[PDB]
Amino acid sequence: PCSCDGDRRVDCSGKGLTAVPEGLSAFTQALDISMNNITQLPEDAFANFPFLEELQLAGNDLSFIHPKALSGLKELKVLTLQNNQLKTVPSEAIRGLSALQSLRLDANHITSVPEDSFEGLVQLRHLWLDDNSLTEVPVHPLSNLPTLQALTLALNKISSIPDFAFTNLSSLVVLHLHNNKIRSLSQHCFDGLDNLETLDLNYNNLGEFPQAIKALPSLKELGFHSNSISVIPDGAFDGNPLLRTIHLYDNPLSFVGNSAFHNLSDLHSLVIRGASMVQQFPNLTGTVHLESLTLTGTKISSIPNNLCQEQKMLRTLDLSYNNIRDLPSFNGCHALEEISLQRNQIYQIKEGTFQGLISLRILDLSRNLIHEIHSRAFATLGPITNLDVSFNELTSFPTEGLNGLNQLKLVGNFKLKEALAAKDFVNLRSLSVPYAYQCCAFAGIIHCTPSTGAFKPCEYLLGSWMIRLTVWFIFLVALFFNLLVILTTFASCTSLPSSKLFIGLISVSNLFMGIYTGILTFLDAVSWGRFAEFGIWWETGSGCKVAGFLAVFSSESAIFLLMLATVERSLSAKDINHLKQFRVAALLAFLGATVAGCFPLFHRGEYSASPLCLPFPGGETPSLGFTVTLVLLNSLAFLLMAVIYTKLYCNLEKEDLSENSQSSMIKHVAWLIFTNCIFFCPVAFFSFAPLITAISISPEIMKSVTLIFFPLPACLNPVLYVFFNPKFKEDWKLLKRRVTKKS
Amino acid sequence: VALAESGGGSVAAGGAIRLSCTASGYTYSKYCMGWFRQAPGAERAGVSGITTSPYYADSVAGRFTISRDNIANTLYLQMNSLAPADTAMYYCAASRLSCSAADFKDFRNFVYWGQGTQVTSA
Amino acid sequence: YSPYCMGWFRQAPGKAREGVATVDLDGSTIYADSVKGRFTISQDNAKNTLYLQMNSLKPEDTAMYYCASRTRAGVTCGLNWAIFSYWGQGTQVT
Repeated sequence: PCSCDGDRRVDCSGKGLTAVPEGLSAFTQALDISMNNITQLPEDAFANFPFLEELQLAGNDLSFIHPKALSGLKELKVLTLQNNQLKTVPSEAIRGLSALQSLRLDANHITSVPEDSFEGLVQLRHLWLDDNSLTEVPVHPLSNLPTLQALTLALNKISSIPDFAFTNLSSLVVLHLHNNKIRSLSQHCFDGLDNLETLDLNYNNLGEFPQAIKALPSLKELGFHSNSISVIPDGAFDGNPLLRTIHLYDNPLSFVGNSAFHNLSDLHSLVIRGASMVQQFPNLTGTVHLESLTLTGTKISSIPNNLCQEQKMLRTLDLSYNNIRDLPSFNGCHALEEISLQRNQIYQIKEGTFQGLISLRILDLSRNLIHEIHSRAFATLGPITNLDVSFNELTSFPTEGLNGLNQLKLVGNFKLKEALAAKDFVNLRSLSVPYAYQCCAFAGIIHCTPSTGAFKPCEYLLGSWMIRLTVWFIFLVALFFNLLVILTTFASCTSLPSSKLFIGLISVSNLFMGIYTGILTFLDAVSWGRFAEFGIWWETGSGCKVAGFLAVFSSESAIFLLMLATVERSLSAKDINHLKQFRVAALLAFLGATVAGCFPLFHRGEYSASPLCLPFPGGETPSLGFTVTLVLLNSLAFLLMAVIYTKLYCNLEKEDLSENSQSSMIKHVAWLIFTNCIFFCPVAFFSFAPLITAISISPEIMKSVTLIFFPLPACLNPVLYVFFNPKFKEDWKLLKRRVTKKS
Repeated sequence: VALAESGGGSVAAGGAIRLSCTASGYTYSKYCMGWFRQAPGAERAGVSGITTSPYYADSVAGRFTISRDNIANTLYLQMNSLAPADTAMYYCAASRLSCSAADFKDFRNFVYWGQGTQVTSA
Repeated sequence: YSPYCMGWFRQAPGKAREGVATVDLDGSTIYADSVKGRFTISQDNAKNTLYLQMNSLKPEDTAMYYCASRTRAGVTCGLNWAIFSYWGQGTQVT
């Protein structure tokens, strides 16, 4: 059933045995039984084999052991019984084996240890007791063992350690007690453990720093974390000089002694986080083997200048969330690699601060108040790969010896507007720059976060030559025909009717829109091929604000004056005394256009979204601050006069419309309003586009029709008027008569 | 004390592989073990580890299983659907103190190291 | 010969061995949760014979039994196995 190794070794795995195997050679040396179904051990089960050395009973459910069953095994060395179903430590059947070496009792639900247990074992060296349900340390059975080396009691339910627990263990080397529920430690609990090297107390509920550790003279590695320790008194580590590793994290530490960490001749790393009230740098005299130093969350304001004159082998350095104001020189250091200084009050950089660090790779100085950086700062600094400096008021950024850089982030430095030289950064992989136009110099595989897409072009503002000539065309004739029509309507020395003065104001508003378009065309013509250079200055200056205000103002006056024109016509027909009434209404509407245009100016960043200074296209996120409001006002008005004119259609018949000159005026107004409706639908649709997730159009296209479909009325309204109202011809003859009389 | 590993070799992409490590001794803490990956020209990195919620690396998430059997004191790591970037040398590391997940991205804490194996994926 | 920690144990097929009320040398028997009002234990040291009695027993909990003895000293009574040096062969009651 079980194979024979030939060297006196017998192995049994999952062969369904409920009793001890028999018939094997009496000279076998090692016996393993695992995964079978033995539940009880009969008396004199192992009397057959007198030369057994190592004994494995793994995984089966043994529950009862006869006291005399284990007798006769005087040479047994290793005994393993884990994951079985014993409930108490077998004080009997164990006293016989004098020459036992290692004993493993894991995963067995054990609650009580008999007093006379572990008696007669004179040379036991390893004893494993974890994952059980122990509730108090077996002081007497432990004292019974004088030659124990390694002790593990983990995951048990111990609550407190009484005094003089481990007096008689002279040669104990390592002690593991983690995940227990210890909360109090006596001052003399650990006496006698002179040769203890490793001490583990993790995840316990310690509420105050223990003192008994000062009795240990040769404690190498010490680990406690996730506890509730909050205060580190000075002189704590005085007793034990040699400490390679100190584990502490997740503790809610508040105060740490000035001289606590002093005179540790062999400590390797030091980490302190969350210690808020500590405000003065620790005294590190005598510690000359510190690879890594980390202090976070404190109130430190200054740094000693002998720091790495002492620390000759420091490799990394991080100091963030402090109140550091000035930086002492780091010239002495040679092995320093990574430096992090964030959320501090640094405001200037000097040449000498970073001089002499040969092997510095990663440098971070983010979220500070630095505004002055010397040109020669970074000049003789060695090969540096990743440099991050952002969210600081910075005016000019030098570049000397940065050719080896790979990662460079500068975002939030709105004061920085100078372009970036492409030749210097030869091996740059990832950029972050505050304004998208700067990346146009690289024209990128370089990665620049800012989108620098169509809405923010590099070479031409208007893009296509056809679009350029088209806007040039409507600009011109809008201007010329608007001037002609206003001269015809106003220069005549005749009484001015309400409708005539109304169309005059229409002409004035359309003229304003036209020279807004003209100023845009002038900018495009001037900045041909090099828009990237001028973009930042143009958007930041007041010109963009002026242009946007002009456009917005021109577009509201036209709409409101048209609405007032068609109710003027409606009630004029109806009374067929409101002339002065409507004149000041027109004035009041002009004032409203003025204030509506100037309202966004007091806000921040509303007019700088696009180089065109028109907010209605918006962008990635215009987040409808007032765009939705404006389109709502425009649509509601249009539907109002749509209803008004439908009512007029119902009231007055078509034959009277054909035979009435006032109705010819009505037809002209109807043409005007219909044109205004269809030419304003597209911009409203574009503003509604981001609200719907399904619809998406390329910035190429939305820019083109936003450019084309905005100013058309300023062009066709005067053309419509002169082409289809002989009223203009009559005024033309009148002004010809006046000119002939003058000349 | 002594650590030994078995497994490894050359496998076409998308295969499955099992790596088994055995340990002998008593000083090590059975609640801190890890598998470490090394590619030439770079320092060791921690692929996976057992802590007391196993710690898994960013990259190998969803394709790597780590298990421990204290019945026979063996550590198992099974991989499936490998990518060629997984071709490297593998180590088993055991500590002397209990450890958390935060201790696994720094190898210097671990002390007991194995001889290692080599696995290549095509 | 030496009266010290007499005990009685019950064993059902396929599970562990648990104890029932046991008496020490000085009397004052430690009494299990299910035996008060059910079983009576007496012990005479003239011959060193212990007697047990059954009262109103239920159909279940009928299994093999054992009696256990110990001659050593230095451990408190706890009505728990692994402390008695000598064990009887036992008897089935049902």
